Amino acid sequence: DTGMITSYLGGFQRTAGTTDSQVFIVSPAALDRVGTIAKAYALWRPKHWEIVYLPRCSTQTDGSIEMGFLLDYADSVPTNTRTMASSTSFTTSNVWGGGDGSSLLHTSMKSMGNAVTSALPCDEFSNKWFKLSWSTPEESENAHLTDTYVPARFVVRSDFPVVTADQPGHLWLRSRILLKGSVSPSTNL
Amino acid sequence: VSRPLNPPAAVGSTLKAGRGRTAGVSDWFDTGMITSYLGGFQRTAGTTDSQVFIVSPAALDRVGTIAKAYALWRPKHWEIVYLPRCSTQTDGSIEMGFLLDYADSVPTNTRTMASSTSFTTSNVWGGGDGSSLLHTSMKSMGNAVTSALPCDEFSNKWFKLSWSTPEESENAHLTDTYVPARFVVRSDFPVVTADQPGHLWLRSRILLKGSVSPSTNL
Amino acid sequence: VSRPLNPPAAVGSTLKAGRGRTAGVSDWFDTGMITSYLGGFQRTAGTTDSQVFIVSPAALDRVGTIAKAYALWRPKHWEIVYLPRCSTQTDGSIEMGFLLDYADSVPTNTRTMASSTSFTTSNVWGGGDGSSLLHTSMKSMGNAVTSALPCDEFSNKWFKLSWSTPEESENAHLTDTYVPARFVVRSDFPVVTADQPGHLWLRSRILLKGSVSPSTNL
Amino acid sequence: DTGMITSYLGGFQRTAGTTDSQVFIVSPAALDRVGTIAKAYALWRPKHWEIVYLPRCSTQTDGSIEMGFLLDYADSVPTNTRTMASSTSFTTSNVWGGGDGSSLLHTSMKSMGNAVTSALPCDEFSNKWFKLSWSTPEESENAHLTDTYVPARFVVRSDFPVVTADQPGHLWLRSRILLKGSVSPSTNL
Amino acid sequence: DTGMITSYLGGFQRTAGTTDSQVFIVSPAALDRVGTIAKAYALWRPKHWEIVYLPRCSTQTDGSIEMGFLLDYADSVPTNTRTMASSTSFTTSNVWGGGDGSSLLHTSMKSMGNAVTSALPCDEFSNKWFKLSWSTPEESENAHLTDTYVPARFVVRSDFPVVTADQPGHLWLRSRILLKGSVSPSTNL
Ligand SMILES: [Ca+2]
Ligand SMILES: [Ca+2]
Ligand SMILES: [Ca+2]
Ligand SMILES: [Ca+2]
Ligand SMILES: [Ca+2]
Repeated sequence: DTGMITSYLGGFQRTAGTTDSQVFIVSPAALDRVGTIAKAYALWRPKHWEIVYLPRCSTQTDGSIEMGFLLDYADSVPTNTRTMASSTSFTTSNVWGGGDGSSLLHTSMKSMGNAVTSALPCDEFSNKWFKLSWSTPEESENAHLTDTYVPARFVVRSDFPVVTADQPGHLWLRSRILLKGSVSPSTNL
Repeated sequence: VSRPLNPPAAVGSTLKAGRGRTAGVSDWFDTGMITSYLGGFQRTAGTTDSQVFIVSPAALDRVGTIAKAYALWRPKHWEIVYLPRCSTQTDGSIEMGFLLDYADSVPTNTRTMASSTSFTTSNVWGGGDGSSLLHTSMKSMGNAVTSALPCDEFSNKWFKLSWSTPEESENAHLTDTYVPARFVVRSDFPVVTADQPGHLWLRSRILLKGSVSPSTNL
Repeated sequence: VSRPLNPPAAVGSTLKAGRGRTAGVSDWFDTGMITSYLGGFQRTAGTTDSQVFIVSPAALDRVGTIAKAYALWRPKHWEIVYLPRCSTQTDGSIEMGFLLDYADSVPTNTRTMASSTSFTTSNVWGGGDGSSLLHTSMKSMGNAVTSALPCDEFSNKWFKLSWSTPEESENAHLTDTYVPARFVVRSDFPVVTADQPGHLWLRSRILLKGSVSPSTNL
Repeated sequence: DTGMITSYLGGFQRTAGTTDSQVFIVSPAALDRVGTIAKAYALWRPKHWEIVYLPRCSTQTDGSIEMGFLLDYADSVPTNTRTMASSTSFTTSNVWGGGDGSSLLHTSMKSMGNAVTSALPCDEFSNKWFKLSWSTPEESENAHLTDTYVPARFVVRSDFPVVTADQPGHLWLRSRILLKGSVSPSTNL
Repeated sequence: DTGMITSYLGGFQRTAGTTDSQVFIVSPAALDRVGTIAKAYALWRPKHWEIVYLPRCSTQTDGSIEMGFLLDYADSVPTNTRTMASSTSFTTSNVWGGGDGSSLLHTSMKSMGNAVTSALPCDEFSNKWFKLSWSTPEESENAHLTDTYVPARFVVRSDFPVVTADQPGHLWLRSRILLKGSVSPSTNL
């Protein structure tokens, strides 16, 4: 058991003229510390996987951010807000809100207050062991196949198109996972 | 007489859906024991001929659209009941069973069919008592002809709701990852003229979990 | 030791579905007070510009597919709440209201909009208190900016669930027979650059009645 | 439940190439008895799967044997001692020893003495059922897909590349599995 | 806590010089798996660090192996049997034996039989934390300084100077350590 670990997931990017839509595969692979530790193991299971958004913009900034999870790799990614609002653990807030979530990064408290978070319901995987993968899914790979080793996908969206591109905030991950099975990091793919 | 005003720099909010329902629909749902029409028992001329029914919520007509609002599902009970509707002068019998591996081949004779999971057979005009099992939660009894999928093997699994049918090009091993099982019905008596001596009713119960936009659900 | 046998001439049954459910789904359904996303408040450059939302279960994303399993429906409550998400330096206001006759024209100015049913207006950064109304059954209070359709006019009517959008060629009088009403949102302040200062949330409750196969439901 | 059963897995083959390692798929398919019995069932679960190495050579034979498991079909096969050592249930020993393991073939006790064994940690599959397959994984089959019906792969390699090919010992398997669901043997693929 | 982990330490190399002894620094740095895992932490503490020697040669091989630990970086490395015998956890045995130790690689039991092992007495570090280092001690570095971040040195030597260099056996490490404090792997030096 790794315990709760905080990882920088990436920034919240807003490209001009189009509504942003970043998709993150739920895997330790890319995480600075977790990714490294995980490489020495063959299997893993998510116990807690919650993303907390922290703003870095001015209160004058317009727009909101929308977050949620997709549990079937075959399901398509939401293109509008109404659709996004039906996803798992949907959360939305002004692009400048969420500052109260700061403490969640070094604590284990439950998201509360004006915190902007979205947590993957991990009860779904309490009996499964996923094989740790370090490669990106092929374009040609059948969705049903990918779904077998991808717990879920995390989606981040912008509610409306901006004139000028910017990065309103940061996406942080609080995760706790179980690692099992011995393998050489170099042979772990 | 006078009230203070101190507007914020901006106004907004933070939405986090999830009481246990998203967008007005529960995030978890149990259908309970329900009864619906599966299909008719069709008799034809080829011996190889058999009917195959994939275990999926898509088989439920009304329940189907409801399931479309969920991401995962699990079979808690899936039992087929055969109801005869023919003269007792009708020859032949019916054979039913389940195939748990999408890779396994479909039985083409009685000897082989008899080895399928929850196999059961009967003369085509038998099983009349089964009609009392419909719409009730009673347990099989009388000459009732039934076949129930042992759902204990899925008690830890969560299948993703898939709405498209498996292609030909699809590797059986892959199809097997999202298809709990296949139900097979066979006639041991090839007939000259096609007919339908009885019907197949489904007594099932499934769990639906995880919110998702119906239109994005594939 | 010996049991008598006296087979019938034929065997069969009589099925009559209808406990209060057909094919495993109730024949009547009440959603209760639910909350879902309607759309964003979009500001543009034309003055005539206004957004129109047709009152229909199709507006509910998850509830939509469920409704597809029913033939009739009735609005018991349909109220829109405006939630601001912008700087308090944002100029302009928002105007909302309902049109009860599909034939009536859409308002193009404030004077006219003000006469719509359940009309309400406010500066675009006002209505912050409305966020507490979401997911709850509380009643409007605080600076909450809301507009509720007086559903008492439909308490005897049963609308047929229609899934296709009204055509152009369709006579307004005809469209009016299956569209309870239209909700209109207008900006009084034309802007240089399009933006979205706030959002529109829907607090509703509808009744669904009558069993029907989802695929045949149009 | 089959109970414990001893099966001849094959011989330990030493050759001239370096990246020469034998790989066995964890499945009842090829087993003399277990294979026949399993044919009548649709699903299976490994409760115990342990390989015991037994010598058949002179005490003058140099070199050692290395065994271990790969839990992800996508992981690559170790090519040197350093990385083989990181496989699951890794074990190693000189090529002519391991006699204390012979009794493990009719007993059910645990590996002790100089016995050379490698036991797959089956607690990983305690909650799932695999569909019995009798065909060999296609060449073109996506590793991720093969992984779905292959519990694990067992790997055996030499550290001492030899001049003349030989067979220093035998690989014995003592397993115990659960079978579930009936199916006609001739239908079982 | 990493739990017990098996790592390939290297081979037992015999050469022509007499004062020829292999020296290993007690650290996770070079270990295949432990090294990767440790990279994500800033501090560590050895809970168990034991080396097991395993043969790979003919029973005709003459000579013996000697292993032990040096707890002070300033102490000199033994050059003969008499003084090697005084090292910490000293152990010795002929070069072709030690087979009873193979099971210690997947077990957690204690050295018994003809097993050849040397376990560092870790009760010495039960109250301290070492800062994980990944660089090799400078040549010019004062021994006293190096001693501050090196728990101990493990020494292996032959008593039988050979004519032709060879490798009679392998050196295996089974360790268990505690890691504490987070740090970015790429930042960890
Ligand atoms: Ca892997
Ligand atoms: Ca789906
Ligand atoms: Ca209709
Ligand atoms: Ca099979
Ligand atoms: Ca360091």
